[PDB]
Amino acid sequence: ALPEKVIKAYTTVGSILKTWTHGKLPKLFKVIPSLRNWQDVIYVTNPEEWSPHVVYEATKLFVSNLTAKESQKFINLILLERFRDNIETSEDHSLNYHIYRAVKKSLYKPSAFFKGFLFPLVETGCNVREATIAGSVLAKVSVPALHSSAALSYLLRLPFSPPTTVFIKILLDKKYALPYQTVDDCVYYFMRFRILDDGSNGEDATRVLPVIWHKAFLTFAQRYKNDITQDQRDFLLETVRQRGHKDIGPEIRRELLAGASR
Amino acid sequence: IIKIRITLTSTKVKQLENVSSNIVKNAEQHNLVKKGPVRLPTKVLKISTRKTPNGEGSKTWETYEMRIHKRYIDLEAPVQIVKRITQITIEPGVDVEVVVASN
Amino acid sequence: GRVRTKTVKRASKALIERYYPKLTLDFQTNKRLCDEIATIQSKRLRNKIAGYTTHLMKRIQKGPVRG
Amino acid sequence: QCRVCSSHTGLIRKYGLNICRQCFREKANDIGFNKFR
Amino acid sequence: ALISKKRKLVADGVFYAELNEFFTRELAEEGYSGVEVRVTPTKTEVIIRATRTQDVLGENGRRINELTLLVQKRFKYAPGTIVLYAERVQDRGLSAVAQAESMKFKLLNGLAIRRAAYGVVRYVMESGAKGCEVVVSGKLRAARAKAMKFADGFLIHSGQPVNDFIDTATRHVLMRQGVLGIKVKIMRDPAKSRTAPSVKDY
RNA sequence: CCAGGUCCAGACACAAUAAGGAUUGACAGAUUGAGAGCUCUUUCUUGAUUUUGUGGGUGGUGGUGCAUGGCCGUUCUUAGUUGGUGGAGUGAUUUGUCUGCUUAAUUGCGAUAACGAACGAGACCUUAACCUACUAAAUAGUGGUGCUAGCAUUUGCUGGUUAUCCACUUCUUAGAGGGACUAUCGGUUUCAAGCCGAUGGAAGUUUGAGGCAAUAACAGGUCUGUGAUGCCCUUAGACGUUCUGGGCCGCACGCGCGCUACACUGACGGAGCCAGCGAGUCUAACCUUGGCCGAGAGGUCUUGGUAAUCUUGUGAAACUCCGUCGUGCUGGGGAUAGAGCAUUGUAAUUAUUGCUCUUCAACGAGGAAUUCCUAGUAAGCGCAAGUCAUCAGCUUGCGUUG
Ligand SMILES: [Mg+2]
Ligand SMILES: [Zn+2]
Repeated sequence: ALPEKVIKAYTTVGSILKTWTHGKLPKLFKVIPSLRNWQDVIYVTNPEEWSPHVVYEATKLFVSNLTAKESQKFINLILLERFRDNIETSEDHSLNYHIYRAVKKSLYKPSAFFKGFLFPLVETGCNVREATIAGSVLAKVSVPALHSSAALSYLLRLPFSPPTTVFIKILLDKKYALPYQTVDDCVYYFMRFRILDDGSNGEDATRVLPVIWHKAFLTFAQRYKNDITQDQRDFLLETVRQRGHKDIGPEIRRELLAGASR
Repeated sequence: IIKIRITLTSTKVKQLENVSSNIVKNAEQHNLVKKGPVRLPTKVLKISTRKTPNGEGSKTWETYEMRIHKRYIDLEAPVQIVKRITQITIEPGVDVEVVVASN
Repeated sequence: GRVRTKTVKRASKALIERYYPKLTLDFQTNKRLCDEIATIQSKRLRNKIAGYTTHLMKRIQKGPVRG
Repeated sequence: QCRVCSSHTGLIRKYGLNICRQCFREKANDIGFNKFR
Repeated sequence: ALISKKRKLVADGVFYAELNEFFTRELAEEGYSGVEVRVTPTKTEVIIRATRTQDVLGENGRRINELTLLVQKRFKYAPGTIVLYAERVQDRGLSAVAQAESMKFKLLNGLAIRRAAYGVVRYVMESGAKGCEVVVSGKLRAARAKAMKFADGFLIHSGQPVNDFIDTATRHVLMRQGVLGIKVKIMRDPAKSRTAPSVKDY
């Protein structure tokens, strides 16, 4: 158990931080990133009823002053849960602007943002509004190429949902130089929707794909047509000739036939 | 040997009567000392509401109403009998409360 | 005006065209008479029907009626 | 405030409930408030 | 906690109404009919009475834990005090194949012949079944074959509702001595079927 | 809503620069005006997160339009309508839906080219007032019996005692039933459904009240729902954020809802003293009993109640009696204003509110006109619940007199 001096001091600064709007942070609040044990300290400060201003400033301090695993533990235990709470307890199902700035600034460290925020969210109830908000945040913040590559590669191995397709939009519109194995994993994600006539099919072979997936197929086939092999090009042509779209599909096959093998 | 006061609160009177009759007929059938179901007065909870959500016409009023009934039966029983009755008697609409002390 | 409903009138018309002789001028006997012959869902409606059959026993004893 | 329809007007603050009246008038029966008299 | 009594009951009714509307809007495609919750001194139990239950528990309970966290995060509860229970279709005490393989694995583990029968009958009975019957035929670690049957509840044996309601699975457990016959028959609820004057003398 | 002070823009593409420096943070200071910022000298992390400039638009936590589905709010607020078959007419149309009579009613009777049947209304639900007959109680009350107190004693009265025991529900209450169905009589009516008067009844205007349908009409409101959807820019705009300070109450005034009065059925001082609808605190500080201090406002020290248990018997007010005042803008009235003391609020000035003293303004039953109302009802009177941090003259209820 914690000593009672730490308990009453951090209960006091927790009672301070309920109405913080401006100015400087408290001194005992600014030394928690310098502490070897942060997690017992921040629990006594009553993490759920923070102000949005201290959510954004705690995001700034606890991203710019930590390591990657420390920041992913911070975002998964604190900011992801308050993100979920401030959407599902909001009355028009909206997000506050300071919380939006916090989720924006927490992708300055990208790996911690991904593995603490995005990847638990898509497996623990990612609905339309949460993913629209998070896809907008991921659309704003400039990321490096490899973290976009690896987070996209996690999004390809996920089971199908149109929120996952929206995340696949946002990470496939960056036009970054992916590794060839990431393009291979994009191909393998685009294999599981086609129909196999040999007797091995699932839910994704015969389900209804919206316009969003065919725009994703257009985006991947226009950027990464030169980073595929000819066998993968023929398998994607099989995917085109099985489930092509009325208004997007001819464009995708005429830009897939205009790609060079590696 | 412990004395247990069981107080039952319910808005519906039929399920409360069935629960109280089952409690009395279960307590008398295996020789426990007890009191009868003491009947508190029914609380009537009233609130006032406008007839005009929109500002047209004169201002007139209505009333919404509730009925809440309360009974309590005093029992004397061992611990396992109290635990098995508390496990059995849980029904929707009737709230069962178990009081240990007598002060 | 306290004009009675058509269900009470039609039930009394059926019970007096078919079950004339055991009904009498006493409403209190007619209450459990229409309890023991008719399946009426409420005490109020069976009181209405029993009072109306009592009143039609009142004016049927003076002469014939169209029914 | 009213956590149904973002209502900042017509609140009733009794019992820590903070629903607006225009959302209370259709959700009263699901809560338990039924029209008797 | 520690709410005054009328405020406690009205806020409890708001809690029923909010979970009723949340489970009306969330699992509309999984046959939502109603909910009931049980309050225990240890934790709080949510019983989901939805008539398409195989889509409610997905792969390794993912949607169950998803709805559990939706109850957890919005309603300000400690981690582990809520458990959402599935009742209607994919209850494991309502399929005879699952209970036959269960008593197969219980006899193969080295349990008693009687206590495993108590366990499977109580697990079928507490899952929402109208009746059950356990038939075990074999050597029972002896030199003579024994036929011995136990029925609990209310079951039928003839007619067209036999073809509509019961489920019977026949299995053969391999023991160290010989083989034994495993027959489990489960009766489910038929209300869950969604688809001159004369004087005599003595 | 203003007067000012700050952040943070921009996703993306392209070109210079940049690691031999573009620049992100912990700072300590110079700061900095009103407050935070902002910037630059170190101690240090620095390390592309780029800085600057051009371009469709990303962003639609950018909104208005078009299609769908949908929920809420109104109305023909359906309370007489429609339709099927028939008849009549080339047709628009009509008969059903009517010469008469009756009803609250197009509710019925009767007659008949009309005859069926549906939704209207009638009707279904929910409430009230009487049950000394059930069936039943320390979270309600009464009476008897103990222990005990005070007084005349000649038997009594007034009490205490959340367990000393017993009985009961007469009152309180939870119920099951009863009862009313316009019962009976007399007028009136084709003497047909009904209406009115009298008796009995707890209840005899439909004993009194509202919710519920089916139907045709709503450019009504949004759902932060979806469809390469029409509109304007895509950003130096703050429709995003903050910081303080002011307001919404400022006053020739008109209109309206109310309070207090113009007085002696009354103002003032003592004594008598009667309610009910309520409500009340946890991981906090509600309702507050009781004792001390203070003129009071109130403060303070404790205790009870998470509630038929304590506040509370809410000992409320109007009222009742006994004294003061004599018709004199009086001792009626209490507007305005000043001073001091307290309480809540971070903060009380444009005075939050309460107390003490003083100031004692108009105003001698109100014109034209106008509001509401038929029995526990008008009116007077206070109390409780919401708005609540503090006050009501705001609203809803309750009770007293009537
Ligand atoms: Mg015709
Ligand atoms: Zn609302």
